[PDB]
Amino acid sequence: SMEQVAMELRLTELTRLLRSVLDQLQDKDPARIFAQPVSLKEVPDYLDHIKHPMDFATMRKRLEAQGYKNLHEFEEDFDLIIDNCMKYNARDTVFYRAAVRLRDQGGVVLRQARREVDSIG
Repeated sequence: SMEQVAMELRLTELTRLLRSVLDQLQDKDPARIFAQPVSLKEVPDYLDHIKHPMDFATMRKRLEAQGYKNLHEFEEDFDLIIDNCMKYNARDTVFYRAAVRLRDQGGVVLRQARREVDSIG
C-alpha cells in the first residue's frame, strides 16, 4: 500500500535522526568505555549482576536494521548503558564517573531530539 510506504519513509527518517543523535552521544564517551559489550570472557560473572547488557555497538546494529520505532525505545537502550555501569561499578571508579558524565552531557542532546521528533512528526 501507499500508506505502508509512507510509514516506512517516516521510520527511515527517524532512523536518520537517531543515527545523528547516536553519534553525538557517542562523542561524549571519548574514552570508548561504552563502545562495545562488556566481555564475558573478561567479566565472567557479569550476567549474574546485569540482566540486560547494552552498549553503543549493539544500539548501532539495532538502529541500522530500523529496529527503533520511536525515540522512547532508543532512550531506553541509552539509559541501560548508563544504569548498568552505575550498578556494576562503584562510585570511585573511572567507569562510574564516565557514565555520570555521559548521562549529564547526553541530556542536552536528548532534550532537543525530543523537540525535533515531535516537531517534524
